Amino acid sequence: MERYENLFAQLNDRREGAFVPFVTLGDPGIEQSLKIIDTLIDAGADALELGVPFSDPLADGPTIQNANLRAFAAGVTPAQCFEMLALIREKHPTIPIGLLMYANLVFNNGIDAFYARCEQVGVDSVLVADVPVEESAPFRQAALRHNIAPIFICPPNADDDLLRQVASYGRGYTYLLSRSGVTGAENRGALHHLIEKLKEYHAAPALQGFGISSPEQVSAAVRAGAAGAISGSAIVKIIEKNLASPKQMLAELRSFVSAMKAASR
Amino acid sequence: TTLLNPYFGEFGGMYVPQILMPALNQLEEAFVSAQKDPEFQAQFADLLKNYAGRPTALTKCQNITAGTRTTLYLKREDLLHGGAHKTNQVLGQALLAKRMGKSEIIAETGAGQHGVASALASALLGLKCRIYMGAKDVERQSPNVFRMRLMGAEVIPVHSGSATLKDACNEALRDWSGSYETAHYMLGTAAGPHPYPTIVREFQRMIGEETKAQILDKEGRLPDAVIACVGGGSNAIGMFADFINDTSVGLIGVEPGGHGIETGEHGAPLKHGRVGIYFGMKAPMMQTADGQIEESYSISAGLDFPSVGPQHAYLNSIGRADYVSITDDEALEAFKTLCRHEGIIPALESSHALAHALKMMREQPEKEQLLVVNLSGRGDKDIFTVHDILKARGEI
Ligand SMILES: O=C(NCCOP(=O)(O)O)c1ccc(OC(F)(F)F)cc1
Ligand SMILES: O=C(NCCOP(=O)(O)O)c1ccc(OC(F)(F)F)cc1
Ligand SMILES: *Cc1c(COP(=O)(O)O)cnc(C)c1O
Ligand SMILES: [Cl-]
Ligand SMILES: [Cl-]
Ligand code: NA
Ligand code: NA
Repeated sequence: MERYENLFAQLNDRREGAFVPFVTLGDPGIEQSLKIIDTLIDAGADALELGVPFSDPLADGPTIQNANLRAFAAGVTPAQCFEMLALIREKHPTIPIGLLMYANLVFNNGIDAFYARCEQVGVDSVLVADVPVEESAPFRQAALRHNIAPIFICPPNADDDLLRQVASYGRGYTYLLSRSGVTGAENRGALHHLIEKLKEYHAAPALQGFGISSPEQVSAAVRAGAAGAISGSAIVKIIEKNLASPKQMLAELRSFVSAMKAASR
Repeated sequence: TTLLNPYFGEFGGMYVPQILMPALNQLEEAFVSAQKDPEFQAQFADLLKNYAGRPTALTKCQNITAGTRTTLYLKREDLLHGGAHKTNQVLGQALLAKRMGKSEIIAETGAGQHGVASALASALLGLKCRIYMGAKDVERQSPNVFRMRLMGAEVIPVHSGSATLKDACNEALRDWSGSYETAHYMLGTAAGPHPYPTIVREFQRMIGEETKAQILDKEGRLPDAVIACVGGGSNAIGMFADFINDTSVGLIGVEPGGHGIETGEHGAPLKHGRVGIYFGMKAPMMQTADGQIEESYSISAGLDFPSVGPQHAYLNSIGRADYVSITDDEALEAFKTLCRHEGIIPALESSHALAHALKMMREQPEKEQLLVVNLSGRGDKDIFTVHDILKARGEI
């Protein structure tokens, strides 16, 4: 399967950028997360980035910290997350699905076994937040052996050696980091040098993330040469604000994704 | 690409988000530079001597061993300024931060001890110190919090996750990932991502260096074994390091057994956890079957950390060091025994090391053995803890 490649070719044929929401699997519960995810797709999400609840999400600001706690309050486990992933893929055969993982959940029962499970449920990519490219060899080898794209962060500081490693080692897409710090829509981020060198080094198409919360940020990212944008905290805040109002949550979620998706043309 | 080996066998590494690798690489380069710089070494040695009080005494404990063939010495890190060994390495890291042009210090703390050590070093060297503490730990360590604030440090309660040490750790790393251009993260033990296990060992290794010199002067030979408690690993690797190549010298690390290993309420990941990747490192840790990071337990808050430094896991794997555990009740008895028979109030952390030495003596009282226990701290801070337990069980 080549879902990212098929998606990017189709988007390029439409002169269109990708819009890719992030949510935490099982936030605020399994059944309502499945509904959340179907609504994001129905509103125009091009791909999905999905987090598996972890006890210590050290790359995440308060918004997604709280999403993990909500998922844990519902008893969500990695095993339940993989059951959800299988159902999501069964409903939606072509949308690329990427996981955002912390290393211990991948390493826990064996690196190879984790990526085999991803392949079996139909996952397309894995970004391990706390595995830098310097430590990535066993992860990206297991990923590729199971037809999973390993995703790597390209930070703002990236020197030429990092650019070459990210270009050579990543597949699916390059996660182009807008700024330093952790996730959060309360801290907005910033390049034409990174996007150009990544293209020069035949890197996977670049998606910009961290702090993408407004539709004009999506258009700016595409205009700068990125293939699209990822938005996390901004989506999860809609979940947070409407916990008591399930149906209102789905409606606000649908409106925001549709607004974001429209901006990628 | 690194200057030094980030691994100890399979253990260690640099498992941090990509955005933090430049800060770790910068720190490694500064450390390697500093280690070659006689002016840095002279400054560090001067602080250790004239501010912290090094060398610390090596005390022979005659009353405790009477009637046995054990000779027991205590290395007196309890006499170090601040009352614990942590002061050694925070002074070195504070000097590194200045070498790098950093004017701010970030530190994490559970029991408060590292927070106080970071605060005093920062006050002396004119650094602006902020300390992350899990909210549960803030509540039960109000004396250490007040010491930190008296020394001008900003103490920031952490309410996320389980509101304890690992959650303070996360928050320190989150802050450093955005602030490392001006702030140094002064990690508090011989664990975390490279280069910290290496830096903290090298900035604690004077414990063993002095111990070797002192025991040779007093006894004319090396110890049969040196024994140290292990929470994260810094006082133990500080005592062990200069003895690693003396293969006749046993290295014994003591993890907290809490209410007993079989209860699951303990702090002994090295011998009773499972290797995981977190805290920036591949190391044994307490974790669920799913891989969620678990909570440890010990009567002694300073040992209450659910992983261990990677060099200890390595030294264990090759058989160079042996690791054991000591329960709350065993540590409490060692605490009482030292007070009554030597007039020294030991930290409840250190009491775990003393308790194992007392076991080594009592189990084989006719075995000739020359032992050194690293007395990593004094136990003034623990007298209320010991008072309340003794009253609850009907001894007081
Ligand atoms: O995609 C992510 N978050 C959602 C989008 O960010 P935001 O909109 O700011 O919440 C995301 C990606 C990577 C990550 O860890 C690290 F950078 F280290 F790999 C953490 C979060
Ligand atoms: O144990 C730690 N600090 C000890 C604090 O000492 P105390 O004040 O006595 O609780 C400790 C702190 C940080 C760490 O790694 C990382 F930064 F990645 F999280 C690992 C262990
Ligand atoms: C913090 C502390 C310890 C445990 O930390 P290590 O890094 O394992 O040495 C032990 N003793 C005292 C007195 C402490 O303050
Ligand atoms: Cl698995
Ligand atoms: Cl290795
Ligand atoms: Na420990
Ligand atoms: Na604990």
